Amino acid sequence: AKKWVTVYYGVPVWKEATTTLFCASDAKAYDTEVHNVWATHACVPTDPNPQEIVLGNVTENFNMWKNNMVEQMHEDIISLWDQSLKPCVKLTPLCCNTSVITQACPKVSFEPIPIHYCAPAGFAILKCNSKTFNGSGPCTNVSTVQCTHGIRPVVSTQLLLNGSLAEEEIVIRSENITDNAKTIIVQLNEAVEINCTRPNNNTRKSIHNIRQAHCNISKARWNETLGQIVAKLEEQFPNKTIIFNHSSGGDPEIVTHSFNCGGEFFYCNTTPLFNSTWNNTRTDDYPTGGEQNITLQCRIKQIINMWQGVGKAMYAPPIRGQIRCSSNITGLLLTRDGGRDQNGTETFRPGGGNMRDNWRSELYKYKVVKIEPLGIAPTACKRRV
Amino acid sequence: ILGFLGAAGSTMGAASMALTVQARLLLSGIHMLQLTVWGIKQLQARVLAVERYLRDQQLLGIWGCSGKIICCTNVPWNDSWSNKTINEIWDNMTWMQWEKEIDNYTQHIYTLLEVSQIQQEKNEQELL
Amino acid sequence: ILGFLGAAGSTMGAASMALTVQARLLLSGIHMLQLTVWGIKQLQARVLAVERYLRDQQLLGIWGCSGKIICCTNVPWNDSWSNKTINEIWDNMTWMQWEKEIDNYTQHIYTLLEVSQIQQEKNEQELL
Amino acid sequence: ILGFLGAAGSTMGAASMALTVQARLLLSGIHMLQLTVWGIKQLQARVLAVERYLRDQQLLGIWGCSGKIICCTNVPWNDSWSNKTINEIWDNMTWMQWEKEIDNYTQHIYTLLEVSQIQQEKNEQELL
Amino acid sequence: KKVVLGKKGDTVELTCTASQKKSIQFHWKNSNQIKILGNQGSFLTKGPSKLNDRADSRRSLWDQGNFPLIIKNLKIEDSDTYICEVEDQKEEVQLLV
Ligand SMILES: *[C@@H]1O[C@H](CO)[C@@H](O[C@@H]2O[C@H](CO)[C@@H](O[C@@H]3O[C@H](CO)[C@@H](O)[C@H](O[C@H]4O[C@H](CO)[C@@H](O)[C@H](O)[C@@H]4O[C@H]4O[C@H](CO)[C@@H](O)[C@H](O)[C@@H]4O)[C@@H]3O)[C@H](O)[C@H]2NC(C)=O)[C@H](O)[C@H]1NC(C)=O
Ligand SMILES: *[C@@H]1O[C@H](CO)[C@@H](O[C@@H]2O[C@H](CO)[C@@H](O)[C@H](O)[C@H]2NC(C)=O)[C@H](O)[C@H]1NC(C)=O
Ligand SMILES: *[C@@H]1O[C@H](CO)[C@@H](O[C@@H]2O[C@H](CO)[C@@H](O)[C@H](O)[C@H]2NC(C)=O)[C@H](O)[C@H]1NC(C)=O
Ligand SMILES: *[C@@H]1O[C@H](CO)[C@@H](O[C@@H]2O[C@H](CO)[C@@H](O)[C@H](O)[C@H]2NC(C)=O)[C@H](O)[C@H]1NC(C)=O
Ligand SMILES: *[C@@H]1O[C@H](CO)[C@@H](O[C@@H]2O[C@H](CO)[C@@H](O)[C@H](O)[C@H]2NC(C)=O)[C@H](O)[C@H]1NC(C)=O
Ligand SMILES: *[C@@H]1O[C@H](CO)[C@@H](O[C@@H]2O[C@H](CO)[C@@H](O)[C@H](O)[C@H]2NC(C)=O)[C@H](O)[C@H]1NC(C)=O
Ligand SMILES: *[C@@H]1O[C@H](CO)[C@@H](O[C@@H]2O[C@H](CO)[C@@H](O)[C@H](O)[C@H]2NC(C)=O)[C@H](O)[C@H]1NC(C)=O
Ligand SMILES: *[C@@H]1O[C@H](CO)[C@@H](O[C@@H]2O[C@H](CO)[C@@H](O)[C@H](O)[C@H]2NC(C)=O)[C@H](O)[C@H]1NC(C)=O
Ligand SMILES: *[C@@H]1O[C@H](CO)[C@@H](O[C@@H]2O[C@H](CO)[C@@H](O)[C@H](O)[C@H]2NC(C)=O)[C@H](O)[C@H]1NC(C)=O
Ligand SMILES: *[C@@H]1O[C@H](CO)[C@@H](O)[C@H](O)[C@H]1NC(C)=O
Ligand SMILES: *[C@@H]1O[C@H](CO)[C@@H](O)[C@H](O)[C@H]1NC(C)=O
Ligand SMILES: *[C@@H]1O[C@H](CO)[C@@H](O)[C@H](O)[C@H]1NC(C)=O
Repeated sequence: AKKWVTVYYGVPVWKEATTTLFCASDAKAYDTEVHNVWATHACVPTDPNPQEIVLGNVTENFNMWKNNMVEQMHEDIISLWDQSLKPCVKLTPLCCNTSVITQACPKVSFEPIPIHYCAPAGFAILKCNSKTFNGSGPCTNVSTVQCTHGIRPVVSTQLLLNGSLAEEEIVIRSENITDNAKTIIVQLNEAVEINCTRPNNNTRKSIHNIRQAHCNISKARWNETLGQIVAKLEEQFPNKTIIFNHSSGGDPEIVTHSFNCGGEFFYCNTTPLFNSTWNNTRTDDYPTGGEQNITLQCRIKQIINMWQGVGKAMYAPPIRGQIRCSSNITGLLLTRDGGRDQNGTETFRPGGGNMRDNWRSELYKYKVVKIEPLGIAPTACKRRV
Repeated sequence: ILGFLGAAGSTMGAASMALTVQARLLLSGIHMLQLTVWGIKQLQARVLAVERYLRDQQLLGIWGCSGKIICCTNVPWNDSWSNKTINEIWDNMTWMQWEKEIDNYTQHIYTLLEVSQIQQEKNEQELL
Repeated sequence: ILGFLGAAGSTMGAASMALTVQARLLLSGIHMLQLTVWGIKQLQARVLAVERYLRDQQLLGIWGCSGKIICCTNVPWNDSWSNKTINEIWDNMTWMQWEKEIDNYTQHIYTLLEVSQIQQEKNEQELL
Repeated sequence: ILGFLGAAGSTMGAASMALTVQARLLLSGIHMLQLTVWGIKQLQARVLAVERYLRDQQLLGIWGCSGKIICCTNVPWNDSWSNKTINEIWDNMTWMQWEKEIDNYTQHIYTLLEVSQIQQEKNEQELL
Repeated sequence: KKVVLGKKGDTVELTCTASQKKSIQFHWKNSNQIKILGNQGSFLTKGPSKLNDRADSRRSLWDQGNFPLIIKNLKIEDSDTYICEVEDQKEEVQLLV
């Protein structure tokens, strides 16, 4: 009758907490490939039989923009890269002189392996299983695991590659649709194959070519994908036409699409993919060209800007044989213009992205928490004294 | 040992009832690295759960609650912490929601529990 | 932790005496797979023994016997369960024999223990 | 679980105070063989620490101290064991020094504790 | 706000700062919220402003918490209010030519 304070132990209550996750992967460790060599000593085998518990009426706020797992993933990837793809020349400005590091320049096999992150003893990872959840808020379907699924540590810009697909629909996951200083990072519910090949055995040199590649995108898939994307953009901007453009300027890694295979760093001109304007869900941007292939002109470079903080690096010249990349476009790191001076139209551009954004699009489903079993509530009992 | 994880989403009242039911039934009797790396990790997780449990069971002695899961007090509710009724909080809230409602008063309450325990122990020894 | 396995075959009375003697003495201070596969299995066996023990020690709270090995009650023997005397059962029977003699009444007894515990708790809270 | 190893060298009084402080803060929330051979040995060490702990917690029931870390008695100091005052021993000595001062009387004391526990249990049952 | 005046085709260094020397993302925008210049990790990007052919930044200072907008060859039309978006805070400087 006095609502006596009663202490209850074993209460299923948790808080977000910071710990360091460990990695696991299905390392082979004998092909002398970078990811398998790294994984050999960096990671443990994956869990052959992980369990998952689905919680009942549980709602949890998942903020993908503040998920610290991202920073941990970032640090492991940098170590992998520094321990593998060694440039001939690495330039680090220091404030403001320049420090130059020179290293042997062997080429290495380089093909990503999925890596899983797992909770240490005493911790667990909450997973958001709501297929319609865009992030930054309440997830109404929460389950618990020790380990996340494996994620392929792909480094790229504009079009992100080989990620996961949405269960049913293309999902916009912007922190703020109307801010204009943040990305859209839309993920797809369908992967679109992009096939990039070198014109093998074409050896030609300029004088006082060799460094060339071509990327082929099905036009049909691209058309379907963009029609669906603009429909979602139209929902956000219901009285406006959607127009796509190329970048306004900036470093080559942003202006063109960037990716790598083996030791080769590719830059591709995506202009052919983004010059449309949908309004009545129709553009005729492609004249029903019947080519069925949107093709990009690509180049292979030796001197590139590093993604790993500010600095520049040079790699050895190209491999003499055939180079091929086969990737899944699984999302677009699109951005939007200011819009303040526009009248009835919104402009989108593919240029953009950095590595933290690429991981946010993969790690948004997971949060790490710990249970604090001691709780208090009032009740009707009294202790005899 | 946190078999109460599956209780998440239930109300505080419901959780209490579920444990009583389970207690009656239980009491009444009603490729090598993939195996050994994880073997160690699972044992570490279970040994740790036991150690934290035992630690807490003894830490609670400071409030006179040693060895117990549920312990009753001699400190009343102050109603500044929350002015809801017992049925409202036990029937329409989960443990997590409840904790959030009063998570800024926990140190106050913890302090009071320590203090009343000290005074009670003192009173008994003075009487003896 | 079942160090009482070696007591099998002794009488219930004898088993009690043996534990008291041991308690005083203890308290007073008076080829790789063959190693690692079994290393894990032995740890699993020991961790489990601890977990079952702790579980039971808390489950017994429902009868007011939490934290105890031996707990006394407020429920009398009904003599329908068995009409033998205390000395007859404690001195001329082993625990297993005893359990068999009354293994069809255990649920009845368990129920009574729960009930008297509830009423006792109620009485104290009503008085307070 | 012997987190008190770091208390060595402190006085008995100081050790008690340190635990109380820690208790409040904790309770209030304020190359393969080199990995697997030792993984097993560390788990064995921790599982054993738990088992000895639980054993002792139940062995102490013989003195009426089951489940406790600190238990108070009904047996007075005889002063033949030691004639120092409480403050002298608690403030100017470490636990080890204290144990040495009286390590030849421990069996006497242990015996007395058993005896008074038996008589107390008897008295209650006779009264009931 | 801070006000800086230049003349004709000269150059101006407008600045934004942070107490956190971690190359934290920032942007520069004009008074109409049109992106001018900003950082995406290690890379410099530009917005569709009249300054894309004039604007640059001292990349070497990004890890010092200094994120300037440097405009060369000023046009009289560039006189405006320039907005710094650094971390969460905003800062402003007016540019006059
Ligand atoms: C998305 O996922 C897909 C797969 O799921 C990734 O695609 C894989 O990309 C790797 C990139 O190399 C590609 O690997 C090549 O497969 C060939 C199949 O036979 C191999 O022959 C080839 O090995 C040679 O080239 C390597 C290039 O660095 C050398 O390191 C290696 O030693 C070999 O080199 C010898 O042969 C060449 C021949 O021209 C010769 O010039 C050399 O001197 C030397 O003699 C690679 O293993 C995979 O096959 C791709 N998978 C598929 C299905 O195509 C994709 O990259 C992911 N996307 C992103 C962005 O990462
Ligand atoms: C949360 O979403 C998951 C994912 O779909 C649901 O669980 C799965 O439901 C499918 C339906 O066919 C089953 O095949 C899976 O085996 C289920 N997975 C698990 C781990 O149970 C889950 O039920 C949803 N939970 C809530 C609360 O809605
Ligand atoms: C999401 O974007 C909108 C629009 O850019 C932000 O709204 C602006 O917020 C500032 C804050 O003082 C106001 O001064 C502006 O007038 C708002 N703009 C409009 C058009 O009203 C909104 O705050 C952003 N969300 C967050 C969390 O920052
Ligand atoms: C990408 O699509 C283009 C479509 O033109 C392919 O180019 C054609 O390749 C065939 C192969 O024999 C040639 O006969 C055609 O003349 C080519 N077309 C043109 C316009 O030159 C291109 O090869 C495709 N890319 C890849 C990697 O196959
Ligand atoms: C990229 O290369 C792959 C493999 O050569 C192509 O995959 C083939 O696509 C056709 C399309 O119907 C299928 O019928 C074949 O079975 C596919 N091959 C395999 C091995 O599955 C893929 O289409 C190419 N991508 C693009 C964009 O052209
Ligand atoms: C991508 O390729 C297009 C060509 O397909 C380049 O754009 C051309 O630039 C010249 C320069 O005067 C113009 O005359 C052409 O009309 C442009 N063509 C198109 C289709 O716009 C474009 O600059 C390249 N972009 C990148 C980033 O390399
Ligand atoms: C893509 O953005 C560019 C701006 O960088 C647009 O080009 C401008 O178009 C207007 C139209 O009158 C011209 O006055 C400007 O001088 C153009 N600027 C430049 C730098 O050329 C371009 O039209 C946009 N394209 C699409 C498809 O929206
Ligand atoms: C966007 O650019 C692409 C290429 O840069 C244009 O598509 C090609 O246009 C030529 C013109 O004769 C056609 O022959 C090709 O077949 C087209 N490609 C495909 C895959 O059909 C495209 O028209 C431009 N779109 C807009 C809206 O400007
Ligand atoms: C679109 O580009 C793809 C690029 O692979 C074309 O597929 C190739 O077509 C040539 C034609 O002889 C075949 O020899 C290749 O083996 C095909 N590649 C693959 C991986 O199968 C595709 O045909 C192009 N589409 C059209 C309509 O030309
Ligand atoms: C979906 O995105 C919008 C963007 O502002 C956000 O406000 C909303 O809360 C998101 N969904 C959930 C469940 O939070
Ligand atoms: C995309 O494909 C659909 C299929 O019917 C077609 O109607 C549409 O015009 C195509 N392209 C655009 C840009 O609208
Ligand atoms: C693209 O997604 C399909 C879906 O099954 C998968 O089979 C294919 O291997 C994926 N491609 C890449 C490069 O991962």
